[PDB]
Parts: sequence; C-alpha cells; structure tokens
Amino acid sequence: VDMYIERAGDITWEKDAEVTGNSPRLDVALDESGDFSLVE
Amino acid sequence: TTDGVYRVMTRSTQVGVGVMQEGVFHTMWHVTKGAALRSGEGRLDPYWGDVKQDLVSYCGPWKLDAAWDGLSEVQLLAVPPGERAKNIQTLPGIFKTKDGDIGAVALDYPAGTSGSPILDKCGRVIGLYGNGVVIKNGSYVSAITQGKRE
Ligand SMILES: N=C(N)N[C@@H]1CCCCNC(=O)[C@H](CCCCN)NC(=O)[C@H](Cc2ccc3ccccc3c2)NC(=O)Cc2cccc(c2)CNC(=O)CNC1=O
Repeated sequence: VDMYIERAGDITWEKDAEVTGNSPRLDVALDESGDFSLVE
Repeated sequence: TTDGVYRVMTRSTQVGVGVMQEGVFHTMWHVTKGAALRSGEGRLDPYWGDVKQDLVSYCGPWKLDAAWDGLSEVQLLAVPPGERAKNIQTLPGIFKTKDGDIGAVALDYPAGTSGSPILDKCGRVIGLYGNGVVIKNGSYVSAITQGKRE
C-alpha cells in the first residue's frame, strides 16, 4: 500500500470568519487504546 | 518537507491530514498506524507516537506546543477529502476528564479529515482534529489533541 502525502495549503488564520458550532460541556473518559467515551 | 498542511493519501483515497513544521510531519496515529509515508521522491519514517494520545510524528520529535488558552475562539483548518482547505471558526467546548479538561470542537467532518490542524489567532497549531465522541443526536465533537514537545 502506497501511503503518501501531498501539500494542501498554508497554515494561516482567516480574518473575518463567522463563528459556528456550539461549545458542549461533556464528561468524558479516555481508555488506554486512545478511545474517548461519554460518562453516563 | 516544506511547512504546511498536507493530505495523507493511499493508492487514491484520502485517509487523513497532517502538519509539517520544523521538518517533522505530525498526524493522528489512527491515520497511518506508523506506516512510512512517501513525500515526492522521498520516504518519511515514524519517529515517535502514542496510541493513547492518538498521535504520531515523522522525521523527528513532536514539535507542536501551542496550547488553547481556554477562552478564545479557534479555527479548524479542515482539509476534507476532495475539497479545498477551509477555515472554520468556533468557540470550543470542554471534555472534562478525571485527568483534566481538554478543549473540544463541535465540528463534524468526514473520517479522512482526521489530522487537520486547529489554530489559535496567531496561526499556531494548538492541536489536531479527529479523536472524539459521538453525542446523542449523532453529531461529533473532537478533542483538540496536542502532543508534548520534549
Ligand atoms: N458524526 C460522526 N460519526 N462523525 C465522524 C467524524 C470523524 C472525524 C475524524 N475522526 C475519526 O474518523 C475517528 C477515528 C477513530 C479514532 C478512535 N480513537 N472517529 C471517531 O473519533 C469516532 C469515535 C467514536 C465512535 C463512537 C462513539 C459512540 C459514543 C461515544 C463516543 C464514540 C466515539 N468514530 C466515529 O464517529 C465512527 C462512526 C460512528 C457512527 C457513524 C459513523 C461513524 C458514520 N460516519 C462517517 O462515516 C463519517 N463521520 C465520522 O466518522
């Protein structure tokens, strides 16, 4: 399997972007395999 | 290894994204599982990684050390499969864990967007997108995953 990288852009903050998405406050656990879960 | 954001492809399908900074390529472990990466005519080998953090670096140690300030809006520089890079500004939420709080962005993109960088207002990479949770309505929230610069 040929895994390869290709440039996609410059890393630059964009001025005058409008905020989207909410800001959830979540109780979370992280296991030793790197998986996050929600604490119920 | 010029600085910038890159797609991670398999031959093609886009399986992720990563950041080249200071000669080191940074992505999420689940994107490559440490496999070698072709870059033009060269090969990049894994140097450091951690399954629990879900991070891997190539060519040298992890270089990204900017931290979310816990207060300010951030930008996901999303590089979705088949689409141009785009900046999405958001106020992070919080993953509250037994080991501390981690900023988290409520932005939902295809699996192959994994590794896209999240930026502060100075353009520094405060972490990578794509290890997260699915909430009750089916939408996604990603940790702002940052490594340690030793
Ligand atoms: N709305 C959804 N599901 N959006 C996701 C957005 C993916 C962004 C990039 N990240 C990933 O691919 C990682 C890989 C794995 C890294 C693991 N350490 N992924 C994830 O973190 C999650 C992990 C996960 C999974 C289930 C959880 C349930 C409860 C609580 C927490 C949970 C966490 N994995 C997924 O979300 C997998 C998934 C679950 C349900 C449905 C889909 C995909 C179909 N969606 C897509 O086919 C594209 N979108 C999507 O796949």
